[PDB]
Amino acid sequence: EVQLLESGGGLVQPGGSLRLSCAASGLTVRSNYMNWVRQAPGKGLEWVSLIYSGGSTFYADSVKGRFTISRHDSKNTLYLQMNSLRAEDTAVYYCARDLVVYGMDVWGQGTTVTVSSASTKGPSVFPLAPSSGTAALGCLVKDYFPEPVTVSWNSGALTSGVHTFPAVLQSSGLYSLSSVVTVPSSSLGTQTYICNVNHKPSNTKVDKKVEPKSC
Amino acid sequence: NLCPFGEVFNATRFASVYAWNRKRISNCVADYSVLYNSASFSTFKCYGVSPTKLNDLCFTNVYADSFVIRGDEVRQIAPGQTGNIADYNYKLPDDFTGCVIAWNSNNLDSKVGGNYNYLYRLFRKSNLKPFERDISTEIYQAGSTPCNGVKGFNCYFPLQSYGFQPTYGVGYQPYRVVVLSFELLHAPATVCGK
Amino acid sequence: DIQMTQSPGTLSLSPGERATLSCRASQSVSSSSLAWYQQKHGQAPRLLIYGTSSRATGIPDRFSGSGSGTDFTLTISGLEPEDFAVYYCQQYGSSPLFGGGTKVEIKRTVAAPSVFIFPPSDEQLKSGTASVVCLLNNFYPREAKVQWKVDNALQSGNSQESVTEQDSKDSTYSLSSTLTLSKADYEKHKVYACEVTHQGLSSPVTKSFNRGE
Ligand SMILES: *[C@@H]1O[C@H](CO)[C@@H](O)[C@H](O)[C@H]1NC(C)=O
Ligand SMILES: [Cl-]
Ligand SMILES: [Cl-]
Ligand SMILES: [Cl-]
Ligand SMILES: [Cl-]
Repeated sequence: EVQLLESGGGLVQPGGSLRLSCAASGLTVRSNYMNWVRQAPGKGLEWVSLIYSGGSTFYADSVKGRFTISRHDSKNTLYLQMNSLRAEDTAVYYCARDLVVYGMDVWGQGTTVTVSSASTKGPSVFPLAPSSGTAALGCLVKDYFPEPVTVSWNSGALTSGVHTFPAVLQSSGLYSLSSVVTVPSSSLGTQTYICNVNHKPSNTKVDKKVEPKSC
Repeated sequence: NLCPFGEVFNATRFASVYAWNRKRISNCVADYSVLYNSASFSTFKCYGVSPTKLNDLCFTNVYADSFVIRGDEVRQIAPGQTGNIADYNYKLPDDFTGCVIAWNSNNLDSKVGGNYNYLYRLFRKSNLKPFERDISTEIYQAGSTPCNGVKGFNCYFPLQSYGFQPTYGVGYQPYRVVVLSFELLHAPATVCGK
Repeated sequence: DIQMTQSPGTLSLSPGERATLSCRASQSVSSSSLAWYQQKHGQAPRLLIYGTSSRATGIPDRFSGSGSGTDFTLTISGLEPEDFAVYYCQQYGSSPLFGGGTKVEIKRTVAAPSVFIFPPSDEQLKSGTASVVCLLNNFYPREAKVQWKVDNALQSGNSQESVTEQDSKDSTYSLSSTLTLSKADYEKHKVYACEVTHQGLSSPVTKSFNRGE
């Protein structure tokens, strides 16, 4: 049973530091080429750092002078010390054993690093009220930090036609998503619709009724 | 009589970098005029001594090491370097006194379909010491389970081929390298420049 | 420096069809230095192929690699539903370098979106901000253009978009765009519109409202 178990990711502010750990089993970190590969949200894979069994280390230009890869032979663990963190360092970080010509055959599950100067903040839930066949209504979950939030409708009884969109990061440093549902227009005046928004990082639970807007 | 630098530079075949060759040059008159007067050398860097000053110095023994690497790896044949070649194949000392000479040999060492005769060690547990030569082909153990000379998971053949093809970019084309080490040992000198 | 380029960015095929994924290098490289990776949504990458054409351990026979020099190809014979993911090639010089990735999605017939526009709620206006939301619902393909218009002026620089994953039931996409203004700026205009262009629409569809009606 081969496994790379990563940990250490979490919330950090820009300029701060953070150290990731990659506990291996089924292979000897001291004996291998080891890499760190990161993936910013929505974007591709990026190689970050490499260490030889012989001890030589190599780094991507975007992290040189700030990151340090290292290991602990006894603990069979690979490390990544990240200093002077920046918002663009926000990503999922994977460790992988590297066989160069034979590829990176063993990967970890990843650990998430979020770099921001924002403070924990619950969302404001605004209605997306239908216009006066099928109607659309929704909830705007605006201005919260950090991720994630969960949005259900009618306490999980309404799932058909629901789209909960990926959040966007606004220029304020706060996230903002929308969650909509399409329904037959006949049921606007007979069925109540309530979105259930949960923001665990702040223990914020909001139930917002969405009704047509009367003049 | 003269030093046989021609047998090394003009050799019809070079060695793989992992099993690099060494020519021990002693008791002869060496002329470093012709070497620097050539125009076929893409790399000619000296460390600790000027290439025109060598015709004025005497050394106990001169060593000519030769091998083939790919274009992008030539930069590792220098003091204070890291990488697969410098760490696992051919390591120069931090106080290296000598010259490093190299030239593109794509016309000699690459074949259409690939010349798989040139190899380099890809897996090694720790770094070579300066002027160490590891010619082992033991299966490399990458985990806690011993390999017993059988390939498999965590058990890999340590050598890899270059497969030089002439259509490769220059970074992947073969380069012949000669490394001249001037050993100023403490014994009656034998190789002077003239 | 070397630069890797994958094309197309998105491959649209049906299950059972053959996928051909390209990877191009800016200089001619040894075939032993090129590898392929699969990444399904929400999972870590896994190695498919090393040395251009060597299939890794446990990878199904339907995956195969080929190419040399500057052109490299990943071929998936007989696509399976589990095979609709992103695929990265990787060139190994002195360090690994990944291509941008290629998404392999499910092909379906063109479906025009339903467009809905939502004015900002009175609760948000008291806070001093106005978010206007445009919803494009269950369309295919993913390429869609949302143009915000404020009193018929084309807006740029004050909207953000977000797209759902391809739907498990109908294989469509949905998009929502948010136009964000200050309450003061919002109060200075009357007609708010989003104009949607899409392959399923023969002419751009506009949904609009008048502030305060
Ligand atoms: C190698 O051969 C060429 C061609 O005959 C000759 O000009 C050159 O001097 C030779 N080099 C050495 C070091 O003998
Ligand atoms: Cl609220
Ligand atoms: Cl020396
Ligand atoms: Cl073998
Ligand atoms: Cl209004």
